[PDB]
Amino acid sequence: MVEPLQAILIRMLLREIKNDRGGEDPNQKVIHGVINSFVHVEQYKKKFPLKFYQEIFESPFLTETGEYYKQEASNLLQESNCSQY
Repeated sequence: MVEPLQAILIRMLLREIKNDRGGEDPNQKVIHGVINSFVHVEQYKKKFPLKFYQEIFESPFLTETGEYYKQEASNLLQESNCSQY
């Protein structure tokens, strides 16, 4: 259910979080239930219970939030001085 849908779940999870960064408000409860499922799957793993959560979601998330704020950092500097930046 997750691994065959990995290429479509985090493809649009990063879309709705990026939609949240744009200003609009997505469904909070649905989002948090999906993300918490990624760590609750491995609740029986004695070692590395967050390994699935990091490798499937967090690492694509940090990469996505990396090229978004770098896009945002270059967006703010054009029309804002350091006083308001």
